[PDB]
Amino acid sequence: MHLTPEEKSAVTALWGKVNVDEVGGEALGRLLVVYPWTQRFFESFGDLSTPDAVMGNPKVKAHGKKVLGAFSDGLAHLDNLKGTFATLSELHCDKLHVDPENFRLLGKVLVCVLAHHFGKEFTPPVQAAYQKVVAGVANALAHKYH
Amino acid sequence: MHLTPEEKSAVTALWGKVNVDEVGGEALGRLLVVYPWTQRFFESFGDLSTPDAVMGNPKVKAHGKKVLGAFSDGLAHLDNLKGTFATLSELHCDKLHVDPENFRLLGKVLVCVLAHHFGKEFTPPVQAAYQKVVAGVANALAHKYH
Amino acid sequence: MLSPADKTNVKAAWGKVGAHAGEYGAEALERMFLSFPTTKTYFPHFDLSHGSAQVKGHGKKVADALTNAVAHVDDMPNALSALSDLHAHKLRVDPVNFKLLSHCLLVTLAAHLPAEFTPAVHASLDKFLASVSTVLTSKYRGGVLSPADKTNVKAAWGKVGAHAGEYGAEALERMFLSFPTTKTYFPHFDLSHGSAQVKGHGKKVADALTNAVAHVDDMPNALSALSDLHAHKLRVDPVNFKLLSHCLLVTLAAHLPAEFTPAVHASLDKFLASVSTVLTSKYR
Ligand code: HEM
Ligand code: HEM
Ligand code: HEM
Ligand code: HEM
Repeated sequence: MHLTPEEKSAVTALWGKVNVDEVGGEALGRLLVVYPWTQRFFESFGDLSTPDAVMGNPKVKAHGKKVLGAFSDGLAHLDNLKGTFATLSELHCDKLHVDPENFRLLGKVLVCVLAHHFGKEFTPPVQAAYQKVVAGVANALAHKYH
Repeated sequence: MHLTPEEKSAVTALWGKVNVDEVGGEALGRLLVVYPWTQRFFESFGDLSTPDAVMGNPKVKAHGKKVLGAFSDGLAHLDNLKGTFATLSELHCDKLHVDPENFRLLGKVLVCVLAHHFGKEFTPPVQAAYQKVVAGVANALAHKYH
Repeated sequence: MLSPADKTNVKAAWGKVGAHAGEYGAEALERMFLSFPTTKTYFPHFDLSHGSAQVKGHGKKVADALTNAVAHVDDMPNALSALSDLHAHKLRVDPVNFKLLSHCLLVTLAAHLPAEFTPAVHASLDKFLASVSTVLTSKYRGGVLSPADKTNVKAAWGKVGAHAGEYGAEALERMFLSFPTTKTYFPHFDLSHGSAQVKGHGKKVADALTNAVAHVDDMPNALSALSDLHAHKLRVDPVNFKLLSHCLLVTLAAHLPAEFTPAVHASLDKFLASVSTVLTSKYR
């Protein structure tokens, strides 16, 4: 994945401030609240009936941490997203049966959460760099589907 | 663009039977009828007031011919679609201002036209091969946008 | 959305389909599974092999529901009520996939109806399948705007207040940088940061949303002139409204730390989707 020197710098600088635990639970929780059909993959997580229930669900918080942790390691390998995520791509297709459109929804929510958390520091050019990155990761995760 | 030996052959075999002028005029006219907002580029083409007027417009027909002729030559370079269409990509962005979503809509309408034209010979596997190709062409034409 | 001439065209085409509905339905599914493999993720419990009894049976259910829809074209939301519920509450299929099946159903009809599949009928059939898809996904997020959604939107927009214009221009700037293809609609603009053209346009967009909030229960009339303008003069591809909507959401998030809760986020997203739906309602 090709980013300009300015884009890569903006991405890495912001991420150094991200607490992956906190942001990861927030991003997955909002996904389940804003786009409730995504709850179809998480029937064993318990109570997802209301926003307050989703956002305080410890299984949601845990999974969020796992998901953004893996996203985090991808940011260290921006020039080969496909190779970095190949195993997880196969896992999501063959074992979990996750429609890759969900990866794009999560990207949208993640950008909203970064904007919410960082306010004015999340400038239009920083967002633009993050949009390239979330699209690259979604494409990488979808690549081994068949 | 990566297709299997069987897919490239299925694509090329059918295309050998196509009258490019006829199918070009048919595909561009149906584009303008089915998704009329795409008419925004062609106000200098005269009367587009009804479906019959569109389909029988000589300026529409000639454009359809120009466009599918370029498409046709692209089929000779399926392993280098990006390189083949690079200059046209820049032209469509910097000078023509064509939203690349238009290319995808044209791909959809072209597949329909091939199905109408060839009937049962346009089998599900041949369709699948053509879907990859029209997506590859759309992506190549959008590649130099900025 | 469906003119009476559209409805006549659909009745004629589907009547031609006749007793082959079931077979055509199964063909459309096979074409989708092959051309759009990600859709197979909704059917891991099926034998998806060619000619499988499961696929043929499902194809026949799909066609009968379309038959039912054709028979009740002027009361489709009521006719497909149980099916809307089922996809929203149980199957939970991402809405993007309805477009993929619709395309494969159109390809199937084209391949079997040479005489019937004229440009006008193609157009009517495409509009018809888009309407069906719209109805099948109409209950995915609680349906239209609930009073709790309306409350949430009014509270957040009231906080926006006089900054509505300013936030309109930021949203545009974010869209132009993040989604460079949208710039193709503004070749007459200076798009540089701080441009007065972009600020003036952002204020117009913001003012229109202000009007929409104030008429949240009467949005089509409030926005009728704008629906006209986008559909018949500007002719903006409908995909682009989702992109501005996202950038408006990001803008609100960056300026509303306390207000932008998950619930308010969900309500705002639903509201901008409704606005987007109104603005593209007269395109075809
Ligand atoms: C940024 C995109 C994503 C990344 C990097 C990612 C990564 C991961 C990782 C690392 C695992 C753990 C596998 C294991 O420990 O066996 C996992 C599992 C899972 N993910 Fe993904 N994920 C992403 C997106 C999604 C989305 C959006 C959905 C669905 C809405 C999803 C649904 C699941 C499910 C259902 C599991 C298994 C949970 C369980 O074991 O009970 N993932 N993901
Ligand atoms: C497969 C997709 C397409 C291909 C291969 C293609 C190719 C071409 C070619 C070969 C030219 C001529 C450039 C020149 O004169 O140097 C052209 C021009 C043009 N195309 Fe595209 N095109 C495609 C799709 C579209 C679509 C979907 C639209 C708009 C809805 C569009 C709008 C135009 C316009 C407005 C012109 C200029 C016509 C003129 O000045 O007479 N193109 N295209
Ligand atoms: C024109 C659009 C569609 C129509 C009219 C439609 C209608 C139906 C009908 C009639 C049923 C069976 C209900 C019953 O008898 O209990 C069904 C089930 C189902 N649909 Fe939809 N459908 C559409 C699109 C889709 C799409 C796009 C997908 C996924 C790619 C999908 C996935 C499913 C699944 C997974 C089932 C359950 C099958 C089973 O397990 O028996 N549907 N659909
Ligand atoms: C929530 C969505 C939107 C709203 C509320 C909205 C509203 C408006 C308004 C109020 C105007 C000015 C009308 C007048 O001059 O009286 C306008 C113009 C315009 N809109 Fe939209 N718009 C939306 C989305 C979009 C999108 C997504 C695009 C394209 C990416 C777009 C492209 C344009 C263009 C090109 C103009 C004309 C600007 C000029 O030349 O002065 N709009 N819009």
